[PDB]
Amino acid sequence: KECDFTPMLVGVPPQVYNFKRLVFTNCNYNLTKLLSLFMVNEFSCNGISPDAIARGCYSSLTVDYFAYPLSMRSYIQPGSAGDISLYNYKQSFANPTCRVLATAPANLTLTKPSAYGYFQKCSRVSGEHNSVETPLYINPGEYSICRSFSPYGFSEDGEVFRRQLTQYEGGGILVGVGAKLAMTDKLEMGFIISVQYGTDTNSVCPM
Amino acid sequence: SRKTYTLTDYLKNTYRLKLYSLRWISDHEYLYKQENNILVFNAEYGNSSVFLENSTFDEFGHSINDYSISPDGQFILLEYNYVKQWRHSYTASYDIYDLNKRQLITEERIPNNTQWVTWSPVGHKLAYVWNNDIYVKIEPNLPSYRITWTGKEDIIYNGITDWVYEEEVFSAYSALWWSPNGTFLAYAQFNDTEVPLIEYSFYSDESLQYPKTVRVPYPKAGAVNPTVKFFVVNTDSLSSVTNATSIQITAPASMLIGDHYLCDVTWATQERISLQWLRRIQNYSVMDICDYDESSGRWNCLVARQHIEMSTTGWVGRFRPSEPHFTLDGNSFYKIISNEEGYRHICYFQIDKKDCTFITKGTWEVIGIEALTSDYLYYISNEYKGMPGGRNLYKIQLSDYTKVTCLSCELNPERCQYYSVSFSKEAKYYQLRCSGPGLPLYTLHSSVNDKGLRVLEDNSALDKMLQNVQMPSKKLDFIILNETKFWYQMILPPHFDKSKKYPLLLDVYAGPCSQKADTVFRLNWATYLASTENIIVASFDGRGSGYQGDKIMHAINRRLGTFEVEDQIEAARQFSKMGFVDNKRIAIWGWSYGGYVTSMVLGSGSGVFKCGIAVAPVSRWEYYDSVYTERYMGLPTPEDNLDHYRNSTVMSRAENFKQVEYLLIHGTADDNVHFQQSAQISKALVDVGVDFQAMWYTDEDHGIASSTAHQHIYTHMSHFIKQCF
Amino acid sequence: SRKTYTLTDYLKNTYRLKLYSLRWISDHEYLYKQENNILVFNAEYGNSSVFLENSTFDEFGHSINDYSISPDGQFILLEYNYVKQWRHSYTASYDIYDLNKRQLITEERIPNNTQWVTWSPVGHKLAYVWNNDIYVKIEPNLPSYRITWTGKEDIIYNGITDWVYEEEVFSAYSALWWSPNGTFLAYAQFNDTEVPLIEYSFYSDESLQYPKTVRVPYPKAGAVNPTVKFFVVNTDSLSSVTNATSIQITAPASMLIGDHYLCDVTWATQERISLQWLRRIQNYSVMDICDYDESSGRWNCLVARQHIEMSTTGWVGRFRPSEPHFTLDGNSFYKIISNEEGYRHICYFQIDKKDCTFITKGTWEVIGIEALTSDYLYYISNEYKGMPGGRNLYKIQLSDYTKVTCLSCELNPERCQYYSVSFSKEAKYYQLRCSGPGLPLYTLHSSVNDKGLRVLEDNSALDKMLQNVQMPSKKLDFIILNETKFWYQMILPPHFDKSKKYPLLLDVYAGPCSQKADTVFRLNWATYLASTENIIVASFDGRGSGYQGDKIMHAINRRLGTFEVEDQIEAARQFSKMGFVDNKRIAIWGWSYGGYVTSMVLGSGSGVFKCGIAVAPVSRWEYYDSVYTERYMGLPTPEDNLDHYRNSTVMSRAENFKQVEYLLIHGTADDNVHFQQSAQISKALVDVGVDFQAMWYTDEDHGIASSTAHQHIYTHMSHFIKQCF
Ligand SMILES: *[C@@H]1O[C@H](CO)[C@@H](O[C@@H]2O[C@H](CO)[C@@H](O[C@@H]3O[C@H](CO)[C@@H](O)[C@H](O[C@H]4O[C@H](CO)[C@@H](O)[C@H](O)[C@@H]4O[C@H]4O[C@H](CO)[C@@H](O)[C@H](O)[C@@H]4O)[C@@H]3O)[C@H](O)[C@H]2NC(C)=O)[C@H](O)[C@H]1NC(C)=O
Ligand SMILES: *[C@@H]1O[C@H](CO[C@@H]2O[C@@H](C)[C@@H](O)[C@@H](O)[C@@H]2O)[C@@H](O[C@@H]2O[C@H](CO)[C@@H](O)[C@H](O)[C@H]2NC(C)=O)[C@H](O)[C@H]1NC(C)=O
Ligand SMILES: *[C@@H]1O[C@H](CO)[C@@H](O[C@@H]2O[C@H](CO)[C@@H](O)[C@H](O)[C@H]2NC(C)=O)[C@H](O)[C@H]1NC(C)=O
Ligand SMILES: *[C@@H]1O[C@H](CO)[C@@H](O[C@@H]2O[C@H](CO)[C@@H](O)[C@H](O)[C@H]2NC(C)=O)[C@H](O)[C@H]1NC(C)=O
Ligand SMILES: *[C@@H]1O[C@H](CO)[C@@H](O[C@@H]2O[C@H](CO)[C@@H](O)[C@H](O)[C@H]2NC(C)=O)[C@H](O)[C@H]1NC(C)=O
Ligand SMILES: *[C@@H]1O[C@H](CO)[C@@H](O[C@@H]2O[C@H](CO)[C@@H](O)[C@H](O)[C@H]2NC(C)=O)[C@H](O)[C@H]1NC(C)=O
Ligand SMILES: *[C@@H]1O[C@H](CO)[C@@H](O)[C@H](O)[C@H]1NC(C)=O
Ligand SMILES: *[C@@H]1O[C@H](CO)[C@@H](O)[C@H](O)[C@H]1NC(C)=O
Ligand SMILES: *[C@@H]1O[C@H](CO)[C@@H](O)[C@H](O)[C@H]1NC(C)=O
Ligand SMILES: *[C@@H]1O[C@H](CO)[C@@H](O)[C@H](O)[C@H]1NC(C)=O
Ligand SMILES: *[C@@H]1O[C@H](CO)[C@@H](O)[C@H](O)[C@H]1NC(C)=O
Ligand SMILES: *[C@@H]1O[C@H](CO)[C@@H](O)[C@H](O)[C@H]1NC(C)=O
Ligand SMILES: *[C@@H]1O[C@H](CO)[C@@H](O)[C@H](O)[C@H]1NC(C)=O
Ligand SMILES: *[C@@H]1O[C@H](CO)[C@@H](O)[C@H](O)[C@H]1NC(C)=O
Ligand SMILES: *[C@@H]1O[C@H](CO)[C@@H](O)[C@H](O)[C@H]1NC(C)=O
Ligand SMILES: *[C@@H]1O[C@H](CO)[C@@H](O)[C@H](O)[C@H]1NC(C)=O
Repeated sequence: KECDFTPMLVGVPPQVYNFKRLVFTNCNYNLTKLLSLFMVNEFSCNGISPDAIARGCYSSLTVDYFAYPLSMRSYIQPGSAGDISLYNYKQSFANPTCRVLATAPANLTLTKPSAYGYFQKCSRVSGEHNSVETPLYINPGEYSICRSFSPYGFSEDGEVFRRQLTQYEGGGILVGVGAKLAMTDKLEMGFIISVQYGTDTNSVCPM
Repeated sequence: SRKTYTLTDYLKNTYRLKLYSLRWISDHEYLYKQENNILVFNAEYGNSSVFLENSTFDEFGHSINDYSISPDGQFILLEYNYVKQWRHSYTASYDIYDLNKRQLITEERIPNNTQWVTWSPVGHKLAYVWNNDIYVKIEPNLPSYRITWTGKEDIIYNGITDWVYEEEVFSAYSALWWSPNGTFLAYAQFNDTEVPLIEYSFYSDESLQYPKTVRVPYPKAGAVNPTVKFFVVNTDSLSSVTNATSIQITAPASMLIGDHYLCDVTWATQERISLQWLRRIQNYSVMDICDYDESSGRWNCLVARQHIEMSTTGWVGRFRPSEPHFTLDGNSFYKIISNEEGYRHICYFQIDKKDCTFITKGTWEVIGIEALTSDYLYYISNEYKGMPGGRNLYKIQLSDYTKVTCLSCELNPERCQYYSVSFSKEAKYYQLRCSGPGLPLYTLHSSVNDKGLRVLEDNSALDKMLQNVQMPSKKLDFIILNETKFWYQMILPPHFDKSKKYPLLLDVYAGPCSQKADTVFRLNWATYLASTENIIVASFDGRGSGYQGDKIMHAINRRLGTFEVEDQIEAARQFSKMGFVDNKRIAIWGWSYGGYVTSMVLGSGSGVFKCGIAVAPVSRWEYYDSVYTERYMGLPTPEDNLDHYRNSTVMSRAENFKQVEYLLIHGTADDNVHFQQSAQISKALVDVGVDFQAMWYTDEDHGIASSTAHQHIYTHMSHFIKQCF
Repeated sequence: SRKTYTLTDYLKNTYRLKLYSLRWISDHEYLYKQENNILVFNAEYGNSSVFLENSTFDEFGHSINDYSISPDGQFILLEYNYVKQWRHSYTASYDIYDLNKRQLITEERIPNNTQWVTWSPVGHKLAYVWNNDIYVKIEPNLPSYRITWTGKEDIIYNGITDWVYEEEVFSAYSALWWSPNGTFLAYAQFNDTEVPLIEYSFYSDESLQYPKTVRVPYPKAGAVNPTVKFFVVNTDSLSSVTNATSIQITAPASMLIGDHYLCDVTWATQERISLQWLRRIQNYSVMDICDYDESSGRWNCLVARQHIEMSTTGWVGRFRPSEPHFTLDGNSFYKIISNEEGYRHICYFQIDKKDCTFITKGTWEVIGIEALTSDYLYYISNEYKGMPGGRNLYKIQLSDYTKVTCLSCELNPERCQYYSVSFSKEAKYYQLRCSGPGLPLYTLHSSVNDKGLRVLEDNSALDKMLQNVQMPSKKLDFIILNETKFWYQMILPPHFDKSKKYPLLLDVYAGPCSQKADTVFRLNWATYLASTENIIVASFDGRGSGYQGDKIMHAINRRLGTFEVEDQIEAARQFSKMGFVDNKRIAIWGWSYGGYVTSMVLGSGSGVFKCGIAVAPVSRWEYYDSVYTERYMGLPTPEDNLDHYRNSTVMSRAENFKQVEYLLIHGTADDNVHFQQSAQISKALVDVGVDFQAMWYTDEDHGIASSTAHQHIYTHMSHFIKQCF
């Protein structure tokens, strides 16, 4: 037990498409201190009550985190058609989960990155004269193929990248374009917590 | 005897052609300038009124170069302090005069050294470019708003084009496009960070002690080209507290894998735009249609709404892909496209389907589309009598495509076989302009029933003057080579007799998609030679000439300097056998590309020609710009067409110049065809030991258009021709 | 009937003049090169021996351009990889070969791209300049020492000269001076931080896609000039542990108030040096003599040793102040200065006193001082027969000045009248060179009793060939204007007749202190014109010419372009009064300064001349360098001679060119007289409307000395004269 949430608040946060996943199993958690530590702009839970998930035993508790600007709030919603959901990150509704959008009070051990970023487009080109142009869409709870290049950020808005695909991947030429937004006064973060729990296997319990 | 056309008449402009220039401002009114006064005419009756008197002009205190009037008719824009930069570029100062309350606005003035200014299609908005940045004024008396902040000299351009785009792609200096009702504004941006520079010297008057060096970003064949971006902005949400927001539209994925250009921008409706893209290898093009989303504020471009244009025999388009003509609802459009037989006609597209449907067919080409109405469509072609040099106006019914009517065929069968049109706002009235075999004629017509209203100009004054002056005649005919017809023209001296013998001079351009045999009336240097010196001047259109089919136009693909050169030589042999040409006196001269062909003809060693003149020639295709050269030749690399780059130079034929006489003329400050090209020809000829003549002009551009230099160059060439004959 | 001197003979060099070049290596022996073998000759008996054989040259592996031999005779210096720059500058690679052990040194080699290299007067020391820094090698095997650490490209020069000093002051590229016995080394440093730059384009080979610009520090009239410093170093105290020390010698107080130059450096004894300084206003000069202090290791220059030279009617010297010739002990020297009547003679000075005593007088000038011994002085004058074009050798006894002897007056009166000499180490033997009216002759003599030893060259081979060729003749005479005698020369066609009429061509240079009428035998373009085309070629010396007195020479002070132009016109009128000159056919041509005079003569409006040619002319005096122009014209500033700068412009006379024919030639890469000057002439003629002919040569310097360009220009000029006549 005694699972640590320290890596969530240690080091430079990652980008939206390069989200890091932490899985908790057979441990005691304190969600109240984490929520109280950050100034919660929005707290929503689907399929479970906010207090029930705070004081409820579970089997597996998985949290994925990323850096997300506060202005672009409307794009991360259960129903949306923006570039965030199509290529960068799509939420999964297989199990009940909670979405938390908060800001760091800047008094902690967090290093502000250069700027936010996300992918405008990501597609594949093939055919007789390179004219087929099949777009690629990310499945929920997965990774984007365009993430291999530009792991940390973009130097300037409108960067264009090209790479040659292999036979196993599918063939053709992959092309992608990214965007950039200026940094706000204080760090802004987004947290997604989802649980896959069984009645007889509730190893994880609140502390 | 009677007098003849002389060289002094051509140089001093003794005989003048009168014009009638008008600007449509409504569906039934236009503007005209008489004695420095602006007048308003009604097309229905011919009434006249005074819009602005010349006393107001003199009160300003400056010389006014040009004027512009807002669509609502409340403000007028004045321009002064004109300084020219390139063919389509300049810099000037501006002021705004209010017509309703009759005074000059003195608050929030447009800055000096402004690069481009334009009105909105509806209302009285303004947008101008200064220091490579875009500004917008909602009202003339209010402060401006700033849209771009990245402009920097010779690197970043916002709202204006660089050298290569201005000369070869857009043929304009502007890069701002307004929405149909003024809500949006679209612009393009270029960097030239990695493009090399060309340097030449400027001397600038006697008082200057050290010459100046001019550096211009100029991409040559195989070098690095600029990059382009596209943005759209909303002018109804501008505010002083916050900076503006611009939304970018990205090129399709089939274009991002390599180099590409932007070649056309057009608005379909209030919330729809269309863009065209072209690859660096100019035989593949894509057209995109993009819409506006109110929920997100972005612009969405759909894959199912893309159209592809390809060519297997050559390049796409005549010089560039053509422009669409959308209907009112924006769900369909018309365009000019080559068919299966190689002739250009009109498709009818649906924005969701891939296929065309051709509404015209035959062994002739459609030149352009003029106006579109809910019932009829208007265009210009050369179908009449099978003459590629003619132009006429036609009308086609959209319900049934079998009904085609000609509107200018039988207006006056003689004196007029070349036409142009200018329509009103709603296509209710139009003006026909004739530059046919006879003197120019201007007429006004209606569209409801196609009846001629009145005659605007007939050049009756010039007819009386020319009645007592001997003038040449013109002949247009054809010859047959390999079961194919080729057209030529001849300027003939007065009192022409077939028994006698005359010297012959051949005027050559022979560029791709060019025409030198037509029915246009001109007064130029060729008129002098025939009238006074009794010389026949002829022009010939061979392989590579346009307006006849893709079979003839595309014959010179990836082979420049091979077929068009031999065609000119064979034409001279055919002319010699007619009977009225002296074999011992034949000459040739040309301009720009014509200088390149003239030099190659002289160095062939045929022995048909005696003397020749080349002015501002092209020497090697690696010294010329990338967009023009790579369209017909490709890249200069061992894997793609490098052998023919080396075999098509003028400097490899220097030994054959010992049999002819040669004259070389070039301008020092030429920015289009640099002085380097003529410098290399001189060095090669000196190395082999050939005697020739040369002449340089200081601080002169490609055109050599200054009054003093214009008279000097044509006097010098006249002496050379007379001595040769 | 027989053959004549043709243009092909001049261009292909069919008839050759053969020379005799020797290098004195001791008091008794000299070196010579024959069949690529170096031979040592004994002057007393004529015996010879082989010093280096050609087989060794074959095994080196490169092409050797030049060689140098150390004074002791132990090492030889080889030069290859020659690249030319400016007139006296170049870059090469060097190797050292040891004669004693007969092998090549391969340790501590001289680096590539070396700018200068020299031997010491005694021993085998070396000093070379690499990357604008000075290095010294005591032995060829041992490594080198670095003297200067402040060299930079186009900014700071050590041991070498910049443009103005190389072309107008020193006429050399070197700025290093060795002590008489090899103990000290002196050098100068130039600083070009604020000097402006001249830029012109270079096109190079056909493969170069983009032309390159050349930037050179070049001061025009009234601009900022470089600064100079002087240093002396001691080479016997060099150590590798510590850096070397340099001692600076400062200019006198009378020159530090403003700008100044450095004119001459000469060594008097082992521990004494002399320097000469000149003001920017070139009519005041000061000479300083400096000594070495053993107690302090510093150089002291005291006031009582200074000498002052000034002029009230013009500038100091002919081009620069002359150099002194010191005695063995170093307490007195001889120098050439102008006397009260205005003629240059030799005066004898003491280092302490201020006055000096003249030793020669008369109405003639002394050209130079050749040798000085303990009992005699040798000099060259033009006293004989009162002909300014002659040259002869004289000697004077130091004890009694009345005893003067001529050594070359009567050796061969009819054949030889122009002489030059070359002396040995201690002046025991000397060689006489006679260009002469007739064929060149070379002889060797002994100075003990003035006895002629033998004949080295007589040009007997050329004489036999020329007996079968018809050759012109030369005539020298004078005319009188304002009771003053002015000399002229004429080249006459074969079988000359006084009754017949011949066309006349005038060759002009007319520069300050120039001579065109002399007694030298030449084979050039003028020989072709007289022998084949039967054209008289004449030259005239008028006001401003040299070697006749200060009254004639200084007549054009501050008034350039006035008196020499009028003199040429008056001479042509005098020639026309003679019976054998045709009035209708008279022409003129020139080069450089001659082109300037030709242009002003054609534009004078006299009506005497018909056609003219100008090659690389000067148009405005503000476009030329400061040292040459300010010497005769002053500053271009309102309080000092600005009006005459404006009145002496060629462009101000463009209107008068309508009455004459004109041909203009200039090279694009010209570095002395820039292409800007000819470009401005053509622009002025176009503005008024004059018809003329022009020609440019790509990548050619002032001389146009390329083999292909040399042949082209003279063929072009020949055709122009034939049609004019
Ligand atoms: C007109 O054209 C010119 C030239 O084409 C444009 O100027 C170029 O601008 C781009 C900007 O993207 C620039 O590319 C960057 O140059 C930096 C110089 O140091 C590089 O460091 C940088 O590499 C990093 O960024 C990439 C993109 O983010 C990463 O993929 C890459 O791995 C590098 O990653 C670094 O940075 C990340 C943080 O992002 C960090 O975490 C990593 O550890 C690592 O340190 C880019 O290569 C070009 O160099 C410019 N070209 C020049 C100067 O010649 C110009 O912008 C154009 N005009 C306009 C208006 O834009
Ligand atoms: C509007 O923008 C300008 C320019 O800022 C640059 O361009 C923007 C589009 C954005 O990309 C910025 O990140 C860029 O830096 C602002 O002017 C700058 O203001 C800052 C802060 O006062 C100053 O340090 C800079 O020097 C300014 N730059 C210039 C060229 O003057 C301006 O402040 C913005 N306006 C508002 C209301 O924020
Ligand atoms: C055009 O000519 C007619 C002369 O008959 C005039 O136009 C009249 O304008 C008034 C004002 O709008 C209308 O009420 C009349 O009906 C118009 N007349 C006709 C016949 O249509 C007027 O003199 C001229 N107008 C202009 C602008 O030139
Ligand atoms: C556009 O032009 C290019 C260049 O000529 C064409 O590319 C060639 O295509 C043929 C047909 O497959 C190949 O055999 C050649 O090897 C290609 N050349 C190169 C350099 O790759 C291209 O096919 C043209 N486009 C169209 C639609 O015809
Ligand atoms: C040329 O020949 C003369 C005489 O034959 C040489 O002079 C003699 O040189 C030898 C040795 O060098 C001496 O021993 C004699 O005393 C010299 N005699 C005279 C009369 O001088 C001379 O050295 C030879 N020079 C060359 C270069 O071969
Ligand atoms: C001779 O002088 C040069 C330059 O005046 C000395 O080189 C400098 O040495 C210092 C100390 O190591 C460095 O910081 C400088 O960067 C050097 N300058 C250059 C241009 O190299 C050199 O050390 C001196 N020689 C001796 C023996 O002291
Ligand atoms: C000004 O306009 C009046 C009115 O038509 C006209 O008579 C006069 O000639 C014009 N003058 C000029 C200089 O345009
Ligand atoms: C343009 O220049 C003139 C003259 O210097 C000046 O009076 C005027 O104010 C300038 N225009 C603006 C908008 O500042
Ligand atoms: C102009 O077009 C926009 C875009 O649809 C529309 O909202 C607006 O009502 C139109 N009219 C005006 C006056 O702006
Ligand atoms: C006609 O065909 C012949 C046969 O190859 C060819 O040499 C000639 O150039 C052709 N001429 C034209 C005008 O096509
Ligand atoms: C080399 O020197 C020998 C010595 O007399 C001479 O015979 C031969 O001609 C020389 N070789 C050349 C190529 O001059
Ligand atoms: C000069 O250049 C050549 C060519 O690379 C080289 O072999 C030689 O060593 C160089 N000389 C010196 C002294 O380094
Ligand atoms: C060279 O001259 C200096 C100056 O007097 C003297 O000290 C030195 O000994 C001389 N060298 C020789 C080899 O005589
Ligand atoms: C050259 O002159 C500049 C100023 O003209 C000066 O700063 C610089 O120090 C000088 N060079 C040397 C080596 O002193
Ligand atoms: C010549 O030198 C004298 C004495 O230094 C001086 O006064 C005079 O101004 C100089 N000449 C000119 C033209 O300045
Ligand atoms: C001779 O004197 C007259 C008048 O003094 C003058 O015009 C002319 O130029 C003089 N000629 C010469 C050669 O000095």
